[PDB]
Amino acid sequence: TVSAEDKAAAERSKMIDKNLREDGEKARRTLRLLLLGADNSGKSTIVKGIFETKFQVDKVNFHMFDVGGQRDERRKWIQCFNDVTAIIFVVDSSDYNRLQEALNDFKSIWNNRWLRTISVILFLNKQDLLAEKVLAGKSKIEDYFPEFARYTTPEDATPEPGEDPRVTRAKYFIRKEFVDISTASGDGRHICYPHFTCAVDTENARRIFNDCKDIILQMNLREYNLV
Amino acid sequence: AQARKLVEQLKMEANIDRIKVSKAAADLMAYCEAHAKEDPLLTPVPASENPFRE
Amino acid sequence: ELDQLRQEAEQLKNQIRDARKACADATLSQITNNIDPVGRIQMRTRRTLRGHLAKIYAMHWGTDSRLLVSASQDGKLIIWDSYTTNKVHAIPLRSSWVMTCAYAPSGNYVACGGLDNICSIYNLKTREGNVRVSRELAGHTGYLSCCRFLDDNQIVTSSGDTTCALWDIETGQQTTTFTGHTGDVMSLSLAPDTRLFVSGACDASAKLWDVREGMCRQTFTGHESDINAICFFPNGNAFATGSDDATCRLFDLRADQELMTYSHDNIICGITSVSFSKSGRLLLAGYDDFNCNVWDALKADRAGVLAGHDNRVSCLGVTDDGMAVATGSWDSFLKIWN
Amino acid sequence: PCFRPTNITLEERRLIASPWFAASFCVVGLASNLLALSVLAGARQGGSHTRSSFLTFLCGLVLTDFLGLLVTGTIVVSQHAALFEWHAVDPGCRLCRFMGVVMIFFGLSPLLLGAAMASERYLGITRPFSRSQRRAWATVGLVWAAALALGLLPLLGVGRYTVQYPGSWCFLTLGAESGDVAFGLLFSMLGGLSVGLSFLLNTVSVATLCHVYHGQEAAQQRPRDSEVEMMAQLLGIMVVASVCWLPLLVFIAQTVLRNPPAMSPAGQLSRTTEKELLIYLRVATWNQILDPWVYILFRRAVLRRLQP
Amino acid sequence: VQLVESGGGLVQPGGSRKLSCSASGFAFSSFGMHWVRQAPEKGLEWVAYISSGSGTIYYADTVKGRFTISRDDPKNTLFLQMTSLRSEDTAMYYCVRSIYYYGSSPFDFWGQGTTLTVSSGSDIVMTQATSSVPVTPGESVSISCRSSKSLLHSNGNTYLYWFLQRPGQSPQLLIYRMSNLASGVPDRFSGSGSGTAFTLTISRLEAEDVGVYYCMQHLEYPLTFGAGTKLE
Ligand SMILES: O=C(O)CCC/C=C\C[C@@H]1[C@@H](/C=C/[C@@H](O)COc2ccc(I)cc2)[C@H]2CC[C@@H]1O2
Ligand SMILES: CC(C)CCC[C@@H](C)[C@H]1CC[C@H]2[C@@H]3CC=C4C[C@@H](O)CC[C@]4(C)[C@H]3CC[C@]12C
Ligand SMILES: CC(C)CCC[C@@H](C)[C@H]1CC[C@H]2[C@@H]3CC=C4C[C@@H](O)CC[C@]4(C)[C@H]3CC[C@]12C
Ligand SMILES: CC(C)CCC[C@@H](C)[C@H]1CC[C@H]2[C@@H]3CC=C4C[C@@H](O)CC[C@]4(C)[C@H]3CC[C@]12C
Ligand SMILES: CC(C)CCC[C@@H](C)[C@H]1CC[C@H]2[C@@H]3CC=C4C[C@@H](O)CC[C@]4(C)[C@H]3CC[C@]12C
Repeated sequence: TVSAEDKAAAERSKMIDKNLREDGEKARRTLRLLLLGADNSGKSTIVKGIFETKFQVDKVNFHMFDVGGQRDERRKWIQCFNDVTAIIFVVDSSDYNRLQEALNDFKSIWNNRWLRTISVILFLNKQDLLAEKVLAGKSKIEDYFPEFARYTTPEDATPEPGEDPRVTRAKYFIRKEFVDISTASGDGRHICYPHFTCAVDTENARRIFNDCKDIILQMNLREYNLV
Repeated sequence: AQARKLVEQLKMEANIDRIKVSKAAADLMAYCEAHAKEDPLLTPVPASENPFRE
Repeated sequence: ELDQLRQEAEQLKNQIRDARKACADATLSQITNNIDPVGRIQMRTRRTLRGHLAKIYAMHWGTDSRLLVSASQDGKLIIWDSYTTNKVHAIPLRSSWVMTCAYAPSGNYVACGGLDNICSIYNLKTREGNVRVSRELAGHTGYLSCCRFLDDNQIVTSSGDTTCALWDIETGQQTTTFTGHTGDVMSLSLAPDTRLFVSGACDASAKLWDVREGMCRQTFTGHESDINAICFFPNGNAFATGSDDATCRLFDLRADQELMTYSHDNIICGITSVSFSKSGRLLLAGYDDFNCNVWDALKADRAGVLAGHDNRVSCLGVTDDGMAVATGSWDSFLKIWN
Repeated sequence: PCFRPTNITLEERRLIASPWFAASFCVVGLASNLLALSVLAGARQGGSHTRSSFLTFLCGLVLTDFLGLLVTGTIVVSQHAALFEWHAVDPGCRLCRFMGVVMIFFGLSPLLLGAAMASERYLGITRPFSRSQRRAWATVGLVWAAALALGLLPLLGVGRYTVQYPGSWCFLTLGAESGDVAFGLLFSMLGGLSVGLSFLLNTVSVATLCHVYHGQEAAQQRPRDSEVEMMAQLLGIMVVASVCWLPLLVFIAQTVLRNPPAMSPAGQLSRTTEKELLIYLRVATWNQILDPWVYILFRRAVLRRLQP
Repeated sequence: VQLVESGGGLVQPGGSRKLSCSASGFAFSSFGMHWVRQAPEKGLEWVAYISSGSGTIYYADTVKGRFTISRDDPKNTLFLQMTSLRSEDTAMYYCVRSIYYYGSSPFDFWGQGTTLTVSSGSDIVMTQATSSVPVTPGESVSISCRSSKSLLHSNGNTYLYWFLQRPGQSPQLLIYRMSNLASGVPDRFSGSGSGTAFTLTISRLEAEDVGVYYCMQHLEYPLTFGAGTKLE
């Protein structure tokens, strides 16, 4: 049998289990996102050591974690974020010189073994600066990306409401570069939703909400169909 | 430009005394043989002496 | 001059390598070939401890050999009752990201830490009967990977800023700072005498540091990838290191050169944690393959497989009496093998 | 009561009442369920059961179908091969009552399990912002318990189990008896509600998934792939359920409500009614054979694993 | 830490009364509560106990169906309702807080005591043979307590508690489990046992170290106290 002290300890353990399950149920509703990017990008000013921010849209709560200060190699601490819903990646699309570095970083973050099931959100940032630069014509993308010289915008794509041909061509070239880096591996359970955003955009968290919904739906369908 | 610290540390590390590998192996073997009798994992103890036995 | 310093460093390295080669009079395998190997060490999950709702990242065995800690990603540090599986305590951590968990030798305080860069020491024997942050040590510029209680008031911690720090709980100040590593430090074990400790870094190097002197004594290399865990031999004259190369290593302090290597050629996953038995005959270690192999320290031969988990294995430890080999996995379940 | 004579004839013995039907159906069902169990073994061993409730329900359904097919095929094949007889070795009609209960149980459990899976699918697609593996097993146990209780109801005085043509089985009697009418209507209504709920939930899921697919992807972020495969699966299920199960149930209802009463005052049914009941039961038997085929085997990954 | 009990007074026979007990300075909701009754002439006597969360409630065989124990965690209060009080109920009631877990110290703290005056089988029989052992400061003394049943469960833990009640003060815990010393008490006290007879040994006496020593068992309810030994 069990003495009185043992019974009291068992009761305390049961109470602790009840508290733990209540906390887990409370904390399971929210979704955890990992914010990643470079110094040039506008990481912080996207949604209106550790630096976590909480925001709610459509009665859904998001915790965005913005781990900073651990530059160079992300290994040995990215393993923690192997269950997050998405990696919100931010890259400054205006800077052509830093585009190759951003592509290399995205390659490193996309083929990582511990992140082989999470879908990033590209959030091509600083649209206005890129539009102004391409309109001016002082800087040519072909200097750093010769293929862009032979690139033409897809004929089946939907042009923006009033975007000029040159800005559209540049935007689509950047998006195609990133998407192609995305599709070189990870046949399933991997997506690279390439939203294109301006410096100020109220309808920004809405994109994260929609893409998280799509990711959840896709994983549910994968589970349903695989067996 | 901080390069002398590494050299000094390397010299200090190299200034230690090293015994032969055979002596270390013999010491390890002797310790293992001596402490084998005191290893419940190595020698399965009777279920009576196992607190986790259920 | 930079060239002169580089030449001096190269000469010192060459001299060290030559001395190590000369000292390699024999090999451990040849000497131990004359001993009788252990046959098919098998173990079973005697007690299963559950309750956690997220991945388990750390574990420490209490000095009493009956209570153990477990830190989760849900900001929960649970102190169990393995002998009965009762949950003695459940501390809700301030930050959900915790990467280490240490139990004080006297069973009075528990240390936790992760990406926060702050080591939180909670006191268990409070007069009010509750558990609260006794102290919060800060000063590390990177995530805290490993920490151990040197004493009831002195705590040694390792962070990702390539440096180790020995603090003072009473004063909450960095008593000593050890630097020199070129990569993040992810391993740290306290010697039986609590005077020297070996720490492994991402540069595939293990450095021995003196608590009092606070200066590097020996540097051991050989691993082709980062080192994730290190443990001392029960005797205290040798230690073992695990890396991502899927092969463990055993070095001797006095020899100053690599002694033994452990691999099977059928294992490709990296090692997460290693531990030593009471007698030091075993080399229990984990793998990303969802299992732990009972490596023979003195024979470098596999004995058995503790295949019980469903996900990665993070932590592994052996009680002081050598009667429990509790491990933890990302499935949120601990398991006590015996 | 219980046992009742019959006047089977050689022509119908070799044409409609031949044991070939039962033997072939049992063998095919056992083989299909064995393939399903083999696939489920690897699927569970994989450990990818985050939404493990669906997989638990599927395992329960497959196991239920396997055991039901095995038991009923054994009994029927033994009876047809003249290995025993009801009057000879079953003066204790309890054997017939056991057959009736194990028939109702295995004919009502699959429908409820399908309805539960349909609810799971609806919630996992139309509301993807919601949600242990223990609640799933609890629900499976509850469904099995409900089926068993409904099957046992006639024992404690609601329905009545009687031998049926051609003498190789016994099943809930159809007639004017008020208790028999109540039992027949209850069985028919439970079956109809289960199939209808599954139909409606699968229709909503298919509509939402098709809206997502045809919904402008702009750049076609990824090939629809899953979003169509699942659709196809869902559609098939509907048919493979309704066509297979709606007929028999409806027939039962009519027989227990069609005036004048189908069964004679002495308890003998018209030959046409018995033949129709046998044909409808035979066609409805294919739901259990096809459930593993339409839930696991037809899947592309399952087929690839089943390839040489 | 603080436990203040009130509500006592003069109650006629057959009446009803309520005793309140307020706890402060510690987590009341995580600590089980005990009501200890001390008669004007007799020693301590357990009355009722309520576990954490009110899940488990135990009452002494002496009072059955009359004494009700309740706890209000949000208010951090303990209520003892007595109905149909009789002459025997005349005694002093004390609140005791106990937390049950591995390495815990049950009955760590005791209340100040509230008086209450009324006008007009298969239980451990632990007995304290010693009745009066006068001593002198600077000497060593020994106190013995005997039990009718082996207070040693298969787990290997001896469930014994030695308490001291100095004059003009409420009882204070000295030793728990017969092996581990209480918190804050001097190291002079030493408890020993063999499973049937238990002994306290004091190497050096002091003016503060004087009062009545009680031995109690917690192996199984109801709790039974010893006769009590008074020093001099
Ligand atoms: O004399 C015959 O030729 C069989 C006449 C019908 C009697 C039983 C159906 C069984 C079939 C299998 C059945 C199980 O899969 C359970 O299937 C149910 C279907 C409908 C109901 I309502 C209840 C159960 C198959 C294997 C043995 C039998 O032939
Ligand atoms: C390929 C799968 C789907 C078919 C499984 C059922 C098949 C094998 C069954 C269904 C109908 C059956 C036939 C029904 C009636 C007769 C008449 C007589 O001559 C005996 C055999 C024979 C000819 C049966 C042979 C087996 C049969 C063809
Ligand atoms: C899980 C599968 C195999 C279904 C098993 C259902 C079991 C529980 C059913 C099948 C046959 C049933 C029995 C059929 C007939 C009788 C005789 C009656 O006087 C008492 C009840 C009793 C003894 C039933 C008890 C329940 C029973 C044993
Ligand atoms: C047909 C065009 C004009 C309308 C397209 C949008 C809506 C109305 C369509 C898209 C998918 C459709 C469903 C697809 C499949 C079926 C199954 C069939 O057995 C009944 C109708 C039902 C349930 C359809 C109902 C109508 C539906 C929801
Ligand atoms: C996809 C679903 C519908 C399954 C495939 C069709 C099934 C229902 C078909 C295939 C063979 C068919 C059987 C073939 C022959 C006969 C003999 C006839 O005198 C009565 C009906 C009966 C016994 C048929 C019943 C329906 C049946 C079993």
